[PDB]
Amino acid sequence: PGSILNFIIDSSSFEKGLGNIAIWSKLNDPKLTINAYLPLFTIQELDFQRFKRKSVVAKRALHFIDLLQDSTSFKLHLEYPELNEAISWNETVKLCQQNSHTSLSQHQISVIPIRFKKLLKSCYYKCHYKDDKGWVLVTEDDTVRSLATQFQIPFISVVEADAIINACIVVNEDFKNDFLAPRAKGELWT
Repeated sequence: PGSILNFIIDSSSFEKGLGNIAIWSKLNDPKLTINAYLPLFTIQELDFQRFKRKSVVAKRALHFIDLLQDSTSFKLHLEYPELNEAISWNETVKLCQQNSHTSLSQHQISVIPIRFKKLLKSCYYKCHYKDDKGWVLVTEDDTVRSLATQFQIPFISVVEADAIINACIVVNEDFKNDFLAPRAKGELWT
């Protein structure tokens, strides 16, 4: 029948799960397609981690993303930087207010850091804004996970995305150490 996974990949998923993503990028399955969407947030936050926090994994992640060419299954898509600017914040905020029974105040919305607002707009754009359906944010950051729940953005972790991909090929409701790509490390139920 042919399965198709639509993932929005966070900055922290690259930092903690670069090894997992590099393994997905080489998948050659005709009955599996992974569309990896990298919002402006992902590149900007990896750049911040690299230059401001001096992260060696953020640099490795940026070099990998820069070289990465599409596979039979793995399709990379980087969000055009100006596209994020055209997404409405007022429309993005409706997801938090309207259908969310547990909501945030008008002030709690305004204090959300600029970078997370950009990530939320990309998530609203792919998940709620109206083949290219079932967009799920792949994240390893808890402050991102709380905001995704508030704004009704479906999300999964790298180990969860791994077991989903693994099934498609599940239900969940020291020089040598530094050389290997970081691998994500919870437990899934079947």
